[PDB]
Amino acid sequence: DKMHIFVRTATLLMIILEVEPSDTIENVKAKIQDKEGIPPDQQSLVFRRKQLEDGRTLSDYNIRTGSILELVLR
Amino acid sequence: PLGSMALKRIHKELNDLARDPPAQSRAGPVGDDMFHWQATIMGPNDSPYQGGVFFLTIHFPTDYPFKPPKVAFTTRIYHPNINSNGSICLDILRSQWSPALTISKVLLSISSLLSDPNPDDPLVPEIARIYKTDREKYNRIAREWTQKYAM
Repeated sequence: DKMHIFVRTATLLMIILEVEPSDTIENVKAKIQDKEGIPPDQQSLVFRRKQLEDGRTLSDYNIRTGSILELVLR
Repeated sequence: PLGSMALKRIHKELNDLARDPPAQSRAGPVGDDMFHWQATIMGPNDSPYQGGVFFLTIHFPTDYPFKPPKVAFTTRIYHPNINSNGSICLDILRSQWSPALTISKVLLSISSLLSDPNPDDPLVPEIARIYKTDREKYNRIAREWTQKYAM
């Protein structure tokens, strides 16, 4: 029984990530780097129109399993 | 964490739909929850719904694909097996569901239901009776509702 979130982009297929509520946005950015090659300092993550800041965690943003994030380059 | 297998499967179907789009339908999440999809289908040709745009909602359970998704019309439609709340009476969504079934096959089945209703297993008996006894009256109303609500 594990947690999955999703990352929507303009150009790529839906990305699936395996995460835990204690994971931070940098961790999520790091996992995005492994699957897509995009460097973390270039990524902006958005959940429900709210900017996701690297220091926080997913439980901070109330991101549950099955949530879909938005990714745009910065 | 409860729905790992469901989410992996839902994601696979989503990307499978993108790689090989259906001819007559589209489906995917429109919000920020992968468990909740929106779908659109064309009313089949040689049916009174021809040319209509019908929007549907798909709600996957956390034990998908062992349990079927909950599928309903948002567009109003005149049909013996679909009620005024958009609920659908379709076997593969109740007890003929199999985990080998996909949203792709469900959309095909819903399209088949619009072409050929099942009036002997109705959700709206009065509509089924018209379908059975006055086909042209049912065709007229279904066409008029397609213009009113799905165009």
